Amino acid sequence: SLERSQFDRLFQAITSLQNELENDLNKSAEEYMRIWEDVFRYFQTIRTSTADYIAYINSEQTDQRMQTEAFLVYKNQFTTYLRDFIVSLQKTSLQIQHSLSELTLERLQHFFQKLIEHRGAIPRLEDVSSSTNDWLTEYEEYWFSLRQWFLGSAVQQSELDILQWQTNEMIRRMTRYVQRIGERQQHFRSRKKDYLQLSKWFVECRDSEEAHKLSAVVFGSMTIQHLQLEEATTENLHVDTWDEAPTELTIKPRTVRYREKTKPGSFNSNEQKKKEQRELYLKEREQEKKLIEKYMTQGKITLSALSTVEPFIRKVLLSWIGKSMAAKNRMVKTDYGLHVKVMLDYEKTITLQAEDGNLLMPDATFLFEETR
Amino acid sequence: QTQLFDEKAIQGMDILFHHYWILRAEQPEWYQLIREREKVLRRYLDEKFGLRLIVHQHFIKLEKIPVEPEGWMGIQDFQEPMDYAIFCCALAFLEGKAVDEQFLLSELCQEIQADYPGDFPLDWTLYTHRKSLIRAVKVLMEFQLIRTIDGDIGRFDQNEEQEVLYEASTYSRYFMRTYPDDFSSYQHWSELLKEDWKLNQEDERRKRVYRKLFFSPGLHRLDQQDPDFLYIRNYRNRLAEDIEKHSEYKLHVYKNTAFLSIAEPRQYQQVFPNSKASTDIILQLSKYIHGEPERFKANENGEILMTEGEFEQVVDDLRQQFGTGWAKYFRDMSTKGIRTELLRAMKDWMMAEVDSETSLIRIKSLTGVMTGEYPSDFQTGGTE
Amino acid sequence: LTEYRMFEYPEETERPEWFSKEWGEYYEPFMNEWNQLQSRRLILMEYKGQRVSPYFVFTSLEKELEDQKGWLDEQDRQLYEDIIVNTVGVILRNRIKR
Repeated sequence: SLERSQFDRLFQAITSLQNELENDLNKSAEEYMRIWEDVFRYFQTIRTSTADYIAYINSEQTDQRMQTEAFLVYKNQFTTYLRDFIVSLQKTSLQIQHSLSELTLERLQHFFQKLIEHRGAIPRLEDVSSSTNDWLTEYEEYWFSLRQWFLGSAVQQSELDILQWQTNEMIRRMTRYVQRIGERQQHFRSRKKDYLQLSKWFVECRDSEEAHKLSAVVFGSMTIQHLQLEEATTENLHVDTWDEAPTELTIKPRTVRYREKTKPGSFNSNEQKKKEQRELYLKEREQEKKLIEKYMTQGKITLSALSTVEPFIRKVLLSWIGKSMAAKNRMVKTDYGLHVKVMLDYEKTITLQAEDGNLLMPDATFLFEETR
Repeated sequence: QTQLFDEKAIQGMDILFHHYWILRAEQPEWYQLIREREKVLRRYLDEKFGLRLIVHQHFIKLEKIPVEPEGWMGIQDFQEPMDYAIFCCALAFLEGKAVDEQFLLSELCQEIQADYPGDFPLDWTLYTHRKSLIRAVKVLMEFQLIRTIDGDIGRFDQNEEQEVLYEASTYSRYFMRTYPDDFSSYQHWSELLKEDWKLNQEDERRKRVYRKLFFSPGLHRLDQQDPDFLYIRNYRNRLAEDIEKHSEYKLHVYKNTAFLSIAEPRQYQQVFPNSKASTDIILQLSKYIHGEPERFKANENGEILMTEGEFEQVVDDLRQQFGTGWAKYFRDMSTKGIRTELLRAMKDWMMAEVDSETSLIRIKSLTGVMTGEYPSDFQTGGTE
Repeated sequence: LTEYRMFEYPEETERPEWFSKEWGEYYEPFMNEWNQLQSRRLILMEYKGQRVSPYFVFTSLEKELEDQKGWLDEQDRQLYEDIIVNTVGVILRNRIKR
């Protein structure tokens, strides 16, 4: 039977340690040694408690004890463990974790040195050849062990967290086993006569097809099947499938003579395609750029001046006019690298002529900036 | 705040159909997905199909009772009736074992031998009987009805002295559905169907049509006045709209057949065409039938009638033309063996029937939906 | 109780053959009375494979309910719920803080 004050004692010890560390080493060495002694006596107590309790939880004794009433005994012992031990852990772990977050090695090494002073004060007759630095390292490793136990580390889950998670897993396991006891006790309304009747039926089957039919009727179809098709091609209710246009598939011949693959396949590395596409696309871009350049007059285009225009240029100009009004600065951008500014005068009956149609619109002017 | 049939519900419906049941302990994602929409799924299945969806703590199961049982439906790992008999006897044995109780393979073999109801005793000294038992145990283990404490059953094939320690899992209780009366009062499986449809007198026709569509690869017109097909003809448009709304499938209708196609089949589904070589010859036969409409003029019911000799001649013609590209399995086998294998395959897909009396072959209109050929470059390669 | 699949069936005793040795009017009413009263009712219930009388099932359920009700006292239910809820609360605290 554990003591519900375990973590209370450890918390009081750490509380006194905090109190003194706030006073910043302005007190005797004996006080520090006593504080450390209380802290780590209680911490080792708790460490033994958690080792034993986790052994109890994991116990294969429990694992075999599920199959009996003894599990009830295990359930009572486990609930006592939770009620005395883990409840205190939950009530006190948060404050402990906070305090340990505050107290790193930095907040402690002077207190370590005064602990070392008191250690030297003790007339230890033991094999004390370990240097004072060895005592410092022992205390530092002890405190780092405590910090890891509660706060854990960026690379490992703390001891507290692992303990708590294992406890939750065990709680689920035990409750589920009680559920299972209920299930074991209730349902027993055996069907044996049905199964033997069924075996009698099956043996009477002449061949596999009949037996499968019977299985489908009795147990129910184990699955379903369907045809794969990419589209609802037909719509005609009145035509038999034979007279309709079938769906054509490419059967892969099952000889390596043509093709058969299991290991990773090859690709074509079609650089020539890409070269052709790039060259064609850039040639189109350059030719459109020239068609725009063809009408450039002293660095700008004024529609009224244009006599007859390519339809493509008309569409580009309309696109620019539309886009320009969207931007408040009336600036426009183009894929040719030309910034374009559009100014509009709207009192005019001016015709922009091309091979198709004569478009009457308000006059505009297009400046192109120096992209340099 | 109300539920709606959405992507999650469609996915759950497909998962329900394409598996016998979903286990929480092994399929937690699927179990969770199905349960969330379980209200909508129950509503839809009840209204349209009439199937009972069983949702339980440990599993979810859709009691897929077929309209007319078909060969492909049954447990496929089994190959003889004796396998089914041993499977049922093994279940009967598991009813005698408490949950998580452990029993040795020898006890199971002994109990199966004792109960086995045939006139001819079950004997373990044989090879075939032991193989049948191993297949039965493998199917049992597939449904997690029994767990394996380490051992090896495969050795039972060649070592009757083999031993194994098995554990009866909880699912054994729920495997088989419930039956209307004291089930023993029934005398033939056909009587079960007359019961399962005695509960669905309300709109029996709609549930009938939906079950036939979703379950079977196809739905064949019985005669000129088949009521199911008349129903489908009367409501083609709304049927198609509803099925598209509620699932991946898309309906097709012809003069002599109706079926659901699927455009993007997921991993767990079974579909035609597939990898098995016998399908290739099925597609080639379909094309060959398309190519001689006057010789293979389909009768009014959409069937094409051929005798075993005529079918074997057709298969010989196919082996001559496309045989160079067939799988080596068929290339090395005589005509009659190919006929038997191809006819089994076409039976599985309800493509054709073997007439019980005259041994006449009926190729159903469903075969003509798809046709296949080798790439022209290989065919010219076959000429070389 | 339908899961137990009850069913009743009257148990009857064969008319004693000596009833044939006609006795007269004064005794006929008693023979008729015996014919009427000899019939009695039984009830049988399938319970875990055995077919047992309601007394046995009542005793079995008494024992089970007495045992089963002891499995999970409410205080332990609350304790388990609290102990799990506490770790969930710590997770929520950490996520809010982050």
